[PDB]
Amino acid sequence: SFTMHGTPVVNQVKVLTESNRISHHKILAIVGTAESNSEHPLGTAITKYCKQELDTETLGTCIDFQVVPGCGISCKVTNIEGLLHKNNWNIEDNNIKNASLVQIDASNEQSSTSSSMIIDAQISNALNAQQYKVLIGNREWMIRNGLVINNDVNDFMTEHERKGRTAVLVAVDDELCGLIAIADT
Ligand SMILES: Nc1ncnc2c1ncn2[C@@H]1O[C@H](COP(=O)(O)OP(=O)(O)OP(=O)(O)O)[C@@H](O)[C@H]1O
Repeated sequence: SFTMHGTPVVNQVKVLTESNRISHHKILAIVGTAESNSEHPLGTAITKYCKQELDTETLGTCIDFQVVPGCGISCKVTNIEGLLHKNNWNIEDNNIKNASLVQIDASNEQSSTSSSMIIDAQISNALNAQQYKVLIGNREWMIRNGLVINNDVNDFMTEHERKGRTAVLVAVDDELCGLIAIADT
């Protein structure tokens, strides 16, 4: 029992990774299938925009998220080979080894070390259980994810904010894929 009355509606989309990685139709598919499995108030407008395009309802498979209030969210979304089912426990930290392993005799010989247990155990899991790193929202995480922002998308962005609407970006596997304009209903 809580509020959800300030409803958002998706109003314009533009692409940035054109010809290089992902196209507009796969962009709206991966955002709409991610928000089909999330619990957010805003990105679910793209869930409908996708569901109404696909004419199917049966969209969204497993997600491994990291969420923030106001600043957007990040996750790993599968469907392409999700038939393995992943181990996801604390995995953004879950370390193979907090020590040397490329050439120990040249770099800090503390120990004997493990060389197969836990090492590769998460990488070979993901490389068979094929998956996709995606994030969406705000503007500061769009900076912090190692990306570059251009003066034309910024002139397009602040303009929707000047018009008093909701103005956000979408990133994928350390690339910028595109941007979204949204309004209130
Ligand atoms: N699924 C989501 N994906 C990305 N960003 C999201 C998501 N849900 C919310 N946001 C972020 O929320 C920000 C807007 O915050 P705002 O305070 O307007 O929302 P709200 O908290 O729902 O509003 P209200 O003040 O009515 O509670 C956007 O810039 C957007 O990035």
